[PDB]
Amino acid sequence: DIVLTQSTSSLSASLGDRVTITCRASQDIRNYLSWYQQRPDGTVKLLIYYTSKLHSGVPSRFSGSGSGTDYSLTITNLEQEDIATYFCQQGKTLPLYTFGGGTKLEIKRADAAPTVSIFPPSSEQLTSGGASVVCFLNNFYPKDINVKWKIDGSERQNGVLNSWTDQDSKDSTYSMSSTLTLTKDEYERHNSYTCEATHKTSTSPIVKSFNRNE
Amino acid sequence: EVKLVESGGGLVKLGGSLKLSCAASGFTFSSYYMSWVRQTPEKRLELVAAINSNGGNTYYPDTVKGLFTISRDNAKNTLYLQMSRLKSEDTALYYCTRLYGNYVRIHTMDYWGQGTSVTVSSAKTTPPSVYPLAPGCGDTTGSSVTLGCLVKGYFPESVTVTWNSGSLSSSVHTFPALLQSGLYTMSSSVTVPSSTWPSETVTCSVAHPASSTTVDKKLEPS
Ligand SMILES: N[C@H]1[C@@H](OP(=O)(O)O)O[C@H](CO[C@@H]2O[C@H](CO)[C@@H](OP(=O)(O)O)[C@H](O)[C@H]2N)[C@@H](O)[C@@H]1O
Repeated sequence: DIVLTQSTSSLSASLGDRVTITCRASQDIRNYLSWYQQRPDGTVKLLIYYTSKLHSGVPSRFSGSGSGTDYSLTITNLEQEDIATYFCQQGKTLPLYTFGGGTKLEIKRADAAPTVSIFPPSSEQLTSGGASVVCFLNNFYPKDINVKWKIDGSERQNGVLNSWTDQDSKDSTYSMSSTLTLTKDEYERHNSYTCEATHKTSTSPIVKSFNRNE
Repeated sequence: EVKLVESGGGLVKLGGSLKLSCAASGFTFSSYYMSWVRQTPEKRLELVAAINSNGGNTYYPDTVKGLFTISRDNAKNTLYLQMSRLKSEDTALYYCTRLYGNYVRIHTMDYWGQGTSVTVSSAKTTPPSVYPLAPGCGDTTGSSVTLGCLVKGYFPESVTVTWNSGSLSSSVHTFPALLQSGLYTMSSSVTVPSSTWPSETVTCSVAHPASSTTVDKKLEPS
């Protein structure tokens, strides 16, 4: 029942820099701690076992250290292949293995503002009695963003689905889609439809809008 | 090789059974401990089960003991996981792994397969409703234009969106699916030059292999 905590969920770094991820055991695991790299497509590789030993074929810029309860993985000179999620695992007693919750490793880049597009429901969806308003916010950085929906000057979160891509391997940007799901009647109740983004690239809200009555 | 390839995953009803298989190659199978690890959709990893070289000892963490059975075949280089009275919570990606130890202790997992997806649910298989997303009016028409395809109310995962552009080029964002009122919704976007659309026909085609369905929807400017 040994608990592993990786306290950092996510961290940003630039290409070339030195990155350290920490793992804290709730008791002494006597160096039986391993590090795994999981890619967004789900591939898992072992990097380092028994605290500091490199798995065959693993680049020498990964290293590990620790003892007792405190362990860490360091990547010297970060490369874009190293963007990934990193997990620790204690293996002192089979089958009582435990894993830490993972630490996402993100690549840093210049701030980039989102290209926003808003989409009324198609008359085809309305015909069937549904009404989903969609907003896309593409190729932005950083990841932190606060999209909300305003309808006739009332903020709405109920029925709102937000979905984010992974960091893009070609421009290191993020994207997201926010969808407001309503019944046709709920949709018709109101007229003014606003997808409002709060992002550090703008002093004021980046907004996209339409009126139902057209 | 070393190589591990899982199979047998899919959709099973609540309280159902399933057997996964994993074929190993590239090493002397019978010399190694093996295990099954699973990763929930919330991305937490956990050991489901482990087995020694000859298969005489099996090892289950109190979580799994025993709705799961791990077994192996050292003649056929195969590892199995059998599961019964499955619950919603057993929805996860299941990885086959080779264990590695020193002379005293088995402590790490040095090779992993790609994983097999397992979905445990009562909900009926449902093809998606696919709605084209064209900009409502009017402008800004903008330098490039973004079109979309909302894919809603389907089950299980996944779907595939294919954009027919048709000899233009354009890159695509695919947004991961989310649950809503029992079913999955996802969306996909495509960006094209503005002088390119609506002059050129754009269509999003959505396949849902579990229903064996395909629909093509034209992106209507009107
Ligand atoms: N008594 C031995 C035992 O001590 P304990 O497990 O109870 O803490 O294991 C110690 C560690 O053994 C070393 O394990 C490494 C990890 O497998 C291994 O490296 P390789 O697997 O790459 O060969 C190394 O060879 C082992 N010696 C051991 O020090 C104690 O003597």
